Amino acid sequence: MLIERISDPKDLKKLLRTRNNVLVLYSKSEVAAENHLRLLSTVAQAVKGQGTICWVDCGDAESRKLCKKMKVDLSPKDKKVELFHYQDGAFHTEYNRAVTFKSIVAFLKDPKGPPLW
Repeated sequence: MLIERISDPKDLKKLLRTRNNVLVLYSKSEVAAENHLRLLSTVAQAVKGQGTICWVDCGDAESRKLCKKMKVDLSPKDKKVELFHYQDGAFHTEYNRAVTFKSIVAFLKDPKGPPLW
């Protein structure tokens, strides 16, 4: 399924309030996002009803403010995108496992209950 693009902070705010398992792809540019978007479209289909995936083009001047609000760091030269996971309306973690269909699907289906302490 299509990965929808968000630019307006109010729209991300609404998404995070209404969906409890959200992956946001923050990209340096539309071109930088291409390969990730191709894969994520298939992941989104596989997790329909369980997870929501969207993207923000931080290269877009009108989206820069949103990327800053969300604490995105795309400053490193070898980093094209950042994948952030939001659980129950708040930032949970940067995605840090393999960027593959099976891995991302399993991540979105895995319970992440409270820390052991």
